[PDB]
Order: sequence, then C-alpha cells, then structure tokens
Amino acid sequence: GSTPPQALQQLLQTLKSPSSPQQQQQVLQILKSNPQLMAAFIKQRSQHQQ
Repeated sequence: GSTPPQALQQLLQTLKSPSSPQQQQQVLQILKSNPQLMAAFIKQRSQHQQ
C-alpha cells in the first residue's frame, strides 16, 4: 500500500549499516544534516517501533 514518511528520514540504510570504520566514514557525512537530532538519530537505530 502506502509507505511511511518517517521511514525516509529514518535512513534504514545507514541504521542497517555495520559498525565498521569504513561505513562510519560515509555515515559521518549525515551528521551535516543532523545537528541537534544527532542524539535522536541513535534512538531510531536502537528502537524503531511504530
């Protein structure tokens, strides 16, 4: 049916990425658009229930 809007900003791709240092270098860029939410971004990775 229809897809959730939160799924977008959720960035399942990054959240579903390995803790490896390689992927970390890429995701690091995301921070550019994650100032204050920098902390809220972790909450979604630890718990993404709807």
